[PDB]
Amino acid sequence: HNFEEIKNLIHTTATNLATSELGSDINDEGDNIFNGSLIRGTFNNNSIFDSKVHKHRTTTYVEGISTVEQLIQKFLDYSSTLLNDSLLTREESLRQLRKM
Amino acid sequence: TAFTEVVKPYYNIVEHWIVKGELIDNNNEFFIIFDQEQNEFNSIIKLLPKKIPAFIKSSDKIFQIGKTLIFLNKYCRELKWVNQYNVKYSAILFNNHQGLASMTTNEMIKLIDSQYNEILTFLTQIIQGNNKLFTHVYNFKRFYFMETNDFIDAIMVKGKDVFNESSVNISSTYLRKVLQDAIQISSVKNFEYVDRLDSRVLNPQHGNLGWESFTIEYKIDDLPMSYLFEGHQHLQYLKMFHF
Amino acid sequence: GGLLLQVIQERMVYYKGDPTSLDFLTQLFDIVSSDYIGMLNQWLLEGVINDPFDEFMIREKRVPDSFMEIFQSKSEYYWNELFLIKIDGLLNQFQNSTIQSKILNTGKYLNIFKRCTGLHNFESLKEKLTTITSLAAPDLELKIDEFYHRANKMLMKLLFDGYNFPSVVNIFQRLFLFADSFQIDNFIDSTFSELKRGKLKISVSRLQKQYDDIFKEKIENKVGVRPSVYDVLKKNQKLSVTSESLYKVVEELMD
Amino acid sequence: NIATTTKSREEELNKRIVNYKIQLKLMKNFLQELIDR
Amino acid sequence: REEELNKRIVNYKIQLKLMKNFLQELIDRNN
Repeated sequence: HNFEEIKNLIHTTATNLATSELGSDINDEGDNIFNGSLIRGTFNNNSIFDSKVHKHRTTTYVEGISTVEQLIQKFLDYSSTLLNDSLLTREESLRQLRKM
Repeated sequence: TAFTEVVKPYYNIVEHWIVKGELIDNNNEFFIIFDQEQNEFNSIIKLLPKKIPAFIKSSDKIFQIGKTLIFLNKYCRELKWVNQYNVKYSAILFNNHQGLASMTTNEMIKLIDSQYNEILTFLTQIIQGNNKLFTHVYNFKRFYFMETNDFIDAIMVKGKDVFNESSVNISSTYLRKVLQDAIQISSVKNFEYVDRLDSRVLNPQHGNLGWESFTIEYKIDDLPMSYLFEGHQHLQYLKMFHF
Repeated sequence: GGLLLQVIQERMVYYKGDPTSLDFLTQLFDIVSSDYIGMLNQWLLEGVINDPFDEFMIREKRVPDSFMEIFQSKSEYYWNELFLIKIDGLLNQFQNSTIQSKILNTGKYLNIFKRCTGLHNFESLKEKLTTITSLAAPDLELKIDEFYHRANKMLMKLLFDGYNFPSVVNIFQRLFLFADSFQIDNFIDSTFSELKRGKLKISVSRLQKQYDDIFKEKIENKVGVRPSVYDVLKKNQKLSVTSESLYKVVEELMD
Repeated sequence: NIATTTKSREEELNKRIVNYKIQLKLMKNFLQELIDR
Repeated sequence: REEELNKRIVNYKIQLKLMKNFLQELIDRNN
């Protein structure tokens, strides 16, 4: 039941990558900002906003797995689910299973 | 002669605030400031009407341009368009002209007006575009203001035994089972954003039963819109739902 | 070492309003920092550290010769412990956890790609790339994000299309969780009398062989015919008796 | 009192501890293999 | 009650960090 989700996700990722070229082109402008961007000194006050925001909201696995970190995390969560669901994580459940 | 070079740094502060949307002056010498102690976007930044200089124009538009820039490049994380905008308007401030100081008041006002229109156009195209503000407000009214009575009837019929016991006895798994069963029974299972729905118990007191604590919560945290809606509004959305 | 940039930035705060002094300090900072930008550009574009002065923040360290054989077997610790970030030499731009992680992981992923497919550099792909022009540029975060996405794109396609990871997942499912229980059923049937005997009262070496006859049997294929990933992973597996019983090993991570 | 939610809080904490017990023991085994040489 | 689990979590965070620092020390000394 848990493996069905991973199977579907990995199939979707395989199909997504099959049609995707290798290597991506990155372009940029002349960047004339100079002094309008240096912001030299100690620092700006924008540092507070970076800490204020949070990035704990990531879900829906849209278009499959897009980062290798999520690829590893999905399988780690799957293994943790297998251990927790089985009667081996608590002490009461493990003791009763061992006796049985 | 001295006032030109003395005022150039002030115009550099204004340039950084207008173009990229950042505050440079560490000392109190500008009519825009921050509040680190505040815990909501709309009130971290405040204006100082007493410190507005006489030689500056369209100050109340400068403030909005800077605030919307901060919002775009730090909450919505739309760095691509912010960079494109930065290049476009740096090519006018520093290439067409030689800075804000080397600009007549008429052209400076016109430039600020153009920036204001462009920025609010893009802010609309995001917030009421990709975010779909109206649709989520409609869903707020649909769920918090009881409109989809079938879903709530399904919750009450399915949870008629779970809610009987005290609020401390109800656990997370029973709530999840109740919510999923009610979603399947009712017509919300075909709803577009059925995933966002989530139930909770607010105050698990011994003297409070399940009926007096259950509250349905519509999750919009995944969107930048959640930062606009301060907690006070959500609390008033949970009070009216309770009644 | 890299502390000079901190001194210049500290020095530049007092002359922030002086035009000529600020221009001179900015020019000096720009030329001085160019080497650091070269190191960072090579790290993010090719995943190679070059200058042996240990100046760069991403500290790749050499494995001692005394442990070479150990680290080759457990490559996970090689690729997770012997790359570090030297916090002393970081500028305030990089003083952010997520940016540090993105830089380190982009470089590691490109290094993995090069070491796996054997390419010395990414000339064959002939892709157009933009380098970081300066540390004071406003698009540093955007450039890092783009480089990280490129590295993920390449490594993802390597793993899925080239190394056939999706089939490795099914192979692991079969071998470990018995998604196909026929073979393990034959194994248990063949060695039922042995398995139920006490640990020490039976020869250990026999179970290995009686397992290999069931699982890692083979028929060879002619030269040039591609092996299947299942074919490669069949011969890797080894079943051995261990002293740590299930009820004892699981108690730690609580005859 | 802390708000109750559909997701099991104690389950999440317990899974984190178990995943922290696997990393510790694997690291100990590796260090033992490293030290004895 | 769950304070106790959080306390144990942070204790194991420190222990893991110590083990990793031990690895780094050993490798630095062997080099």
